[PDB]
Amino acid sequence: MRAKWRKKRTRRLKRKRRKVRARSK
Amino acid sequence: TRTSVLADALNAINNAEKTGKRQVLIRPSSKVIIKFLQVMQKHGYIGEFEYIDDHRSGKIVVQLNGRLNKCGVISPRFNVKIADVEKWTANLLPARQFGYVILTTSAGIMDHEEAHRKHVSGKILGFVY
Amino acid sequence: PKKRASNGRNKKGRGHVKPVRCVNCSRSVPKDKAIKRMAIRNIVEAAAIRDLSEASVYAEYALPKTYNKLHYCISCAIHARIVRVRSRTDRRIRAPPQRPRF
Amino acid sequence: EEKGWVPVTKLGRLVKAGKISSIEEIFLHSLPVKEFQIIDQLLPNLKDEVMNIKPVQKQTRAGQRTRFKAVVVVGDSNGHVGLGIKTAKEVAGAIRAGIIIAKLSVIPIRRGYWGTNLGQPHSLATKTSGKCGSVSVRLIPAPRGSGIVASPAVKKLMQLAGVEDVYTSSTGSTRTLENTLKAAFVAIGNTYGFLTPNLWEVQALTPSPMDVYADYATAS
Amino acid sequence: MENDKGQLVELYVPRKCSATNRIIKAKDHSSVQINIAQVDEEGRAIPGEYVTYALSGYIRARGEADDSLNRLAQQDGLLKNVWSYSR
Amino acid sequence: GRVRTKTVKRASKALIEKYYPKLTMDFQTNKRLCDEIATIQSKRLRNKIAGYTTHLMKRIQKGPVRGISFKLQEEERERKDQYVPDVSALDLSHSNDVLNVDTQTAELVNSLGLKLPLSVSSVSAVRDRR
Amino acid sequence: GKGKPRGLNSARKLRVHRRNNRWAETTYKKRLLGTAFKSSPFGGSSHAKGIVLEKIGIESKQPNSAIRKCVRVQLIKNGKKVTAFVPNDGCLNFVD
Amino acid sequence: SLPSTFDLTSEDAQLLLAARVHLGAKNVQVHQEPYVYKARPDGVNVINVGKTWEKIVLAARIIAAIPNPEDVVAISSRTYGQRAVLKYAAHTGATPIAGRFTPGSFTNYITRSFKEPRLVIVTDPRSDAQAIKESSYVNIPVIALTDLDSPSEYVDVAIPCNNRGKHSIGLIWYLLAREVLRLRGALPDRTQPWAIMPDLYFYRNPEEIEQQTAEEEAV
RNA sequence: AGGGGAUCGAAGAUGAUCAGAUACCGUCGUAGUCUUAACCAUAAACUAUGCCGACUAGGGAUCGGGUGGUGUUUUUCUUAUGACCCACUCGGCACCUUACGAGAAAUCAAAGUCUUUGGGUUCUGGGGGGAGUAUGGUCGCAAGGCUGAAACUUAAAGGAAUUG
Ligand SMILES: [Mg+2]
Ligand SMILES: [Mg+2]
Ligand SMILES: [Mg+2]
Ligand SMILES: [Mg+2]
Ligand SMILES: [Mg+2]
Ligand SMILES: [Mg+2]
Ligand SMILES: [Mg+2]
Ligand SMILES: [Mg+2]
Ligand SMILES: [Mg+2]
Ligand SMILES: [Mg+2]
Ligand SMILES: [Mg+2]
Ligand SMILES: [Mg+2]
Ligand SMILES: [Mg+2]
Ligand SMILES: [Mg+2]
Ligand SMILES: [Mg+2]
Ligand SMILES: [Mg+2]
Ligand SMILES: [Zn+2]
Repeated sequence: MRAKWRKKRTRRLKRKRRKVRARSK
Repeated sequence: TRTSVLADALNAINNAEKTGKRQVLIRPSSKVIIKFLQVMQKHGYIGEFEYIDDHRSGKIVVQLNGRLNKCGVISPRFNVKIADVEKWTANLLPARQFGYVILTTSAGIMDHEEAHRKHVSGKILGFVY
Repeated sequence: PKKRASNGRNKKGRGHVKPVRCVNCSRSVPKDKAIKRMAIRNIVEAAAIRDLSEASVYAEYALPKTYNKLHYCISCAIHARIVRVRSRTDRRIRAPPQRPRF
Repeated sequence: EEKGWVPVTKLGRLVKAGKISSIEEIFLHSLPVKEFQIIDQLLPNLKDEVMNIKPVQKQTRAGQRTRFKAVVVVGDSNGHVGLGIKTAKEVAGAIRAGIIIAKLSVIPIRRGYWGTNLGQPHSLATKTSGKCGSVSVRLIPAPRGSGIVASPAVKKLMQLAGVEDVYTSSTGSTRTLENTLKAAFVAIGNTYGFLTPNLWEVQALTPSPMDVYADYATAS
Repeated sequence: MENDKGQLVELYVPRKCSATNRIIKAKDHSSVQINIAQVDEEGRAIPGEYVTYALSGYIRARGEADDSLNRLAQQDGLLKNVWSYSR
Repeated sequence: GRVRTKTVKRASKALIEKYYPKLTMDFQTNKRLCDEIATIQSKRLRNKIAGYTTHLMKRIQKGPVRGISFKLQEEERERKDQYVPDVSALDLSHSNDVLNVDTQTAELVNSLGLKLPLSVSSVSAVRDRR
Repeated sequence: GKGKPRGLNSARKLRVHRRNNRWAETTYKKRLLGTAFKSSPFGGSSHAKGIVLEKIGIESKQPNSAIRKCVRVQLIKNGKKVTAFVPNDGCLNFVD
Repeated sequence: SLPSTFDLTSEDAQLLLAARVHLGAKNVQVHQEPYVYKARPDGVNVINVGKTWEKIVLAARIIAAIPNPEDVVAISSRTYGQRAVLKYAAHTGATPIAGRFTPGSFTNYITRSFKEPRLVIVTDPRSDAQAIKESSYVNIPVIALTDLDSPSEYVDVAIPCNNRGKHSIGLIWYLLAREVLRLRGALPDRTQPWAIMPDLYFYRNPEEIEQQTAEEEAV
């Protein structure tokens, strides 16, 4: 990927992880 | 700013010798620079140099001879015992036949050979050869 | 590797420059790196001056010229032959191409 | 080996005539050399030794051209060195041209004393540096009997030089043998190019050997 | 340089730049050995008699060889008021 | 298509350089000359030599050309070079016996301390658009 | 120049600077963090004893075509399971 | 030193000034030359003719030093002075190179144009830069007829004069010829004007040689 | 959040190409684009060149300032201006040639005065991935920012130029 896209995909994964964490808490 | 006046002086003399000049203008002058110049003059690496008063800070006009190849200041005036001076003269001076580590003792500013003969040692000023 | 010393942009001391739009692909490009051409032409071509001159009530009327500055994007201009690739040693020749009309 | 050697260049004519006695006056006046016969004649004992044969490969659209870089060093082990690098197609011609180039590129060195001069100099007269490419070699004087401390290539070059003892310090990628040899050669040739207080007396500029015997040259 | 006994053990004593007192290397292939023949009283050049100048390759490549040579000639009194020690 | 490749050019140049006085304008004469003063394997090659040498003859009779240098044309050079006007252009003769210069060079002459006829006249400091 | 402090009274900054930049070397970081103890299969140890669990023929890398016969072993010192190679031709059949 | 017979005569200074040697320098000036005298308000630096002539006599001594005349080679690629170079080399035993230099003639020893002269003279450094470089490569002095804008690399004796006017270069070549001939000894003494008059050195362009050919054939 | 609301326009609505096209092209079109307070603190925020000093090489120009010109026009009869021309100087964006030094070079008048290694100083990097990820802090309403690993894996990744 472009490093730009890798960063964006990682950001979306972080967003999903934070949503799951907020649901769990 | 201009931290070490002698560093400026020796940088100027080295640059001009490399360039090929026969005279340099050391812009700010100081007692320590004068003594450095006296040492090099006594040993012959310099020709006839002249001081100029300006009521603010002296200027120096040094007539070289091209015999000099490279001077240089050891800017942090390190402390050298009478034993470590051999290490310093091995590190800086090319060969033990010639070359002088100009250093300041309580007896005055003077090269390493005279300093050894007087059996004194102080802080290192620079190296000339 | 540095393709050009002047970066092919020609600012060197302004941080940022206002951008202007291409006239062919409507690209926003900085005005300095905008490879501009002044297109001074007549309203009629050389093949029509005769008919207009003979179909004119004014005998000595001289037809006026149309003026406009053209700001290209770089890609359109490399495509539209107005700007030409050069050999590496000939890149640095800044002077405009020598006038063929000598 | 038919050393017929029709001499072109004035120096060749002079040395064939015998008016040139030693390479001393050759190096005295920055006298250029273009014929290897001259250096062969003045110093008849140039030991040679090839140092490397590196195959290099250029590529055109059909196959690969394979040439050979021969790197050779020559000397007399008595204060004269010469480096020769040359590319060629066949090996024998490669080493031949390389040794010719080395003989042209011969250089005197300045063997000095580590301290308390006794008998004969063994090491260099001073610390020296030589940088080619990114390889920078430092030649620093050695006490008697310390040996030639260097990589095998530089060690063998110094052996052909004639120095008995010297310490070395290489920096960069000395891996590239050709660059290392060039750097060491430049450093060891620089030994003269350094004003030493024992070499301070102003000389009288003895007349050049070309001028005094210019009549002998220009064969007619 | 000099052996303990007192023999010139150094290989060869090289010349020096007559303008800058800098050493002239063996392969310093830009240096020049300028000769100036002496002249007698009535205006003839004495053969085989000449003053010498050795100009280093470096100064020649710099382009200041003319200035140094002119200065040397005036210091030797071969040129009359051509160089000014004050410029 | 007939371009007379390397060999005929070289041979012709060498022949003219070496044997100028004994080459003529006629083709067949030069053919026989090149036959006698050069060893040529095939007759066609010698014919081409003769042709281009005749071309060189015509060129040299028109005027001296580049590259070629025979001894006789050095005599034409001697004649043209040795010509000289009897009256110098410089020797204070033209422009009504006047050396027309400006003030600074007059000061130069006076400073050198020698007597020269001068005619001082200042030049306007104005610089035109050019 | 040489943008590290150089005055006499700058021993502190140079010392802390070197202590901080020493964390770049992999060997120094491994030594200080004790990675050879906490996480390495061997506790900073050259050898250790273990028990064979089963035998595996691992296929080689790209240019090499062969199977390298290894054995999975559970270490007896801590219990971590790890594969291990067996040298020479007729040796896997020698491993009971 | 040189005796007072080696001073500048009124005749020679008159000849120099008439040739407009003093008007050579252009608007641009390089710090390589202190030969300037004054800056004309029109914008022409004026060359100090005395120092010039002194450079000529120094150069004449330089050439007189070398015993073998063909070891002096006079080079010119500029049209304005190639004829003067030819004539100079004809008068002395120097060897002339006119126009194209055939680069590599000093270094490559196989070349048939190989010349290895102990001295070389160059009409113009800007034009004969290749000659300067190839003289540097094999340790040769160059007595270059510099201008006050000609660059001074590798030139040892720089004779300042005009190089934009053919009169100046022709006359300066003649002066150098006269002085080297006098110092050689064949000429008896340095008081009479030389038998060969200076304008025989000036450049002859094709239209002028055409006019003179017509005049000579007229009789 | 509040005021705007023309153009342009992410999302979308579509009309075509395409094997597929919720992409390139064409029509519309919300948020934004513009503002007022409050946040955010990231960009190839690039000259990919930290700052302050001294020295080293020539060339014109250009901008601002100051000097002189019996300078040129101007015109208010003329001074005085102003605008120009010439020379110099201080400071700035740069540019041109060159290396004598530098670099692995491409190139640099600083990236020089660095093995002949030291003018004063902050901040970074130590093979490539893993990864600017996990975790822990802290800032932020949120997006995210700052700080920031390791296990493991790999023999290269990469720079510059050369020939195809
Ligand atoms: Mg103080
Ligand atoms: Mg690219
Ligand atoms: Mg600014
Ligand atoms: Mg297998
Ligand atoms: Mg709103
Ligand atoms: Mg859409
Ligand atoms: Mg659709
Ligand atoms: Mg719309
Ligand atoms: Mg950032
Ligand atoms: Mg950055
Ligand atoms: Mg910054
Ligand atoms: Mg890593
Ligand atoms: Mg990463
Ligand atoms: Mg956290
Ligand atoms: Mg990259
Ligand atoms: Mg690449
Ligand atoms: Zn466009």
